[PDB]
Amino acid sequence: KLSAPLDMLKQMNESTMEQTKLDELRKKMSLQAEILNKAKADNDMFFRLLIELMSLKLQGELFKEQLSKISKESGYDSAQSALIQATNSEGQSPLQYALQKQDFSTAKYFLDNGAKAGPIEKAVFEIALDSKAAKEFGFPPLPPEKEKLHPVKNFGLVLGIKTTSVDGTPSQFGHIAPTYQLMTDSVSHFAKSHPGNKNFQEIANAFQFSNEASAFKFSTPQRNPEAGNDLARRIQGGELTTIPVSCKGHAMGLSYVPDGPGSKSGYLVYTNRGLGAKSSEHGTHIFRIEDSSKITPEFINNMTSGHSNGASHDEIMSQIKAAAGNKEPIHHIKQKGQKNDNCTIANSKSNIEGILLCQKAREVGGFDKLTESDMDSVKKEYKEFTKHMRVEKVNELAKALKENPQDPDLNNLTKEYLKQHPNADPKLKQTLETALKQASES
Repeated sequence: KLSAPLDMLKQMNESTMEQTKLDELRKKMSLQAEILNKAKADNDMFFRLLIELMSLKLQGELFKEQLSKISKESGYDSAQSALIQATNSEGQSPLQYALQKQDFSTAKYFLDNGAKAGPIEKAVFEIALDSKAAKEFGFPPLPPEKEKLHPVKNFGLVLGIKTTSVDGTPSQFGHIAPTYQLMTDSVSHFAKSHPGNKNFQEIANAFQFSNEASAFKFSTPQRNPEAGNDLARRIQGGELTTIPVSCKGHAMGLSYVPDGPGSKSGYLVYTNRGLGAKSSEHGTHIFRIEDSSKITPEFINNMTSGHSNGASHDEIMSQIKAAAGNKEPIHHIKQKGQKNDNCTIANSKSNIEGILLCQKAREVGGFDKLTESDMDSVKKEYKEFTKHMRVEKVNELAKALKENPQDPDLNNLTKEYLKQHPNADPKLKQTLETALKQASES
């Protein structure tokens, strides 16, 4: 019956390349482009035409003909030339784009036309494999081996290290379940080492509640209807509640901060530092919620299952705006842009700075009444948290590297950290350099 899925997996594996090989291929085709000395290709035009083409939902053969025309119209010799070289402003190749959108028919046509699967394409594919669209295409469930967080992602996502494991696994894209668990542990560990910090007792309690009630497996919540009933009830009772939120191939940040226990008003804190947000809006947005009853079980079920149910960014975003009465946010926290990552750590963690802001606003009686020193206090506690999380992960990395001094991944993670964070606290650098020295010991 479903041999198309088997065929696509075969193709994806035949077309696999290491990143450096794929970069060579691309660079060599750039040299050939310069020999011909024809006009420069227009990637933005290609993707515009590509996205229009995909929405027509054409059958394979017509699709492939149209794909040839728009490649040429965009300045490429062929569909294959465009497929191997074009990237959009998010840095996605066409194949990455089709997989991120869970458009497996288009992804397979791209493969038929010679598109290559580097480590990033394969990671985005594995994420897209855990979705209703993947099941309906005939794919099986992911093997349970892939449930564990790869060490290159555990350290890579927390510490911000871009690298690839020796086995091909990039540090960038992660499933929701193990990354939400890692956030829940990081927040809880901080809360426990700082019992006088009342804010973080609330935050740890909220993550623990949502982490358990959502019961993600890979990137699909496992008790969809009930979980949203639980979270909505917690919000209705006026308790700080986090809301795991995703769309196709992307995770955002979302939480509800109550005015007080049993209150009906509070704030909805939304974070997106990456795909789908304009660079000017990268960061965290705080909406005033006058009546929490608009944060319904259905809304929350839609938020948590956004990726598995194939919701688009605009569908999720519009529901978030609806729950806030389509009013504009009252505050924006600008936060560093991210690209080529589904932000399972980035958006969840940066959302906490918005939670802390709202906790301060609550206690001084409103956003009206925040002073400059209040908001510098907020930023100071947020940075105290992210410092704690960073220091523990560097110590964990040094420890791991000394107990397995010959592992290529631990060594390369350690080296790449120092290379990519030159301005790192000297105590962090010291800890990792001494670990690297120790490792070179046979």
